[PDB]
Amino acid sequence: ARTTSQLYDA
Amino acid sequence: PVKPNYALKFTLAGHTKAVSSVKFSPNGEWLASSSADKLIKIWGAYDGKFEKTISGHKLGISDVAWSSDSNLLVSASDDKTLKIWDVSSGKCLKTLKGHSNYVFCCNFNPQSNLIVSGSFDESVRIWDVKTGKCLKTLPAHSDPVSAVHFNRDGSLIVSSSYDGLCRIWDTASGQCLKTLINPPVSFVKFSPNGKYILAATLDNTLKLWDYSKGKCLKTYTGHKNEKYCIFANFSVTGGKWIVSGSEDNLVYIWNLQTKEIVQKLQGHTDVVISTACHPTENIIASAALENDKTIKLWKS
Repeated sequence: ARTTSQLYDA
Repeated sequence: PVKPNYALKFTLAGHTKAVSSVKFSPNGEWLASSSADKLIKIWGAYDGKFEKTISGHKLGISDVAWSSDSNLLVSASDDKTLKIWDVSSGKCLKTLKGHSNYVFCCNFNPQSNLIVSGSFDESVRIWDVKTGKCLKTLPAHSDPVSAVHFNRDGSLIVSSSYDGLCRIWDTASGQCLKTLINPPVSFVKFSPNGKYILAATLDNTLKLWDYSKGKCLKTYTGHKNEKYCIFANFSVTGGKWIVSGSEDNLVYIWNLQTKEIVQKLQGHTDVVISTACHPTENIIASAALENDKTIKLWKS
């Protein structure tokens, strides 16, 4: 999850 | 000195997905790396020679941490678990179950009898290494936890979260000793002497705080950091530097007191998500995300 943009893409 | 002499020596390839963290062994011997390909990889610290691969997690890994005696590794994964591995055999010694979402960060304490963990479940958990049982579950934050770190003697824990807070907890009781408050705090860690705390925020800023006084002492800028939780390090072997990754594919090195940028290391082809400093030599390990997926060693 550190390698993803999940929180920023929301 | 005024400026270090960091030059690239090795580029390590092997991971098939984005690398998430790189950590030097306390004995300065090995470098461990974790990837989103559910793998840990152990490399030689001075020659970059690939030594082994550790597998077992069902999903990607976000962080790795070493035992103080360099015999154990701990891994935090998206499969909601942590895993304690024997580095030599590569076999999984224990699986820490308890978090209800992705586990983002992990760290041993100096004694290496406890493990602190943060997760997307917004809690911090303290586990016993010997049994693997969860000792404490602190309702740490209101949003995903980005970093957890013990202090120099293991009596304190520092935690950061996307809720914009940093919090110091007493390890023995689990009670919150201090809170500093908001952009998301993506990284936090103690200084070597345990008096300061380095915290990165998602506004392209690092800040060295003195939590004793609860005051910001230094501010480091110039880099790019708005989206990812990038590791930062105190470089203590030679000159006293602050080293970090950046979303512009650079490795930034500031002078700690002057806060002026002393070097910008070029080479990676994507966001440098993790950096680590060798405990004895002037060696920096940098790791980047996909499109790159490589680990670079630099010597000064």
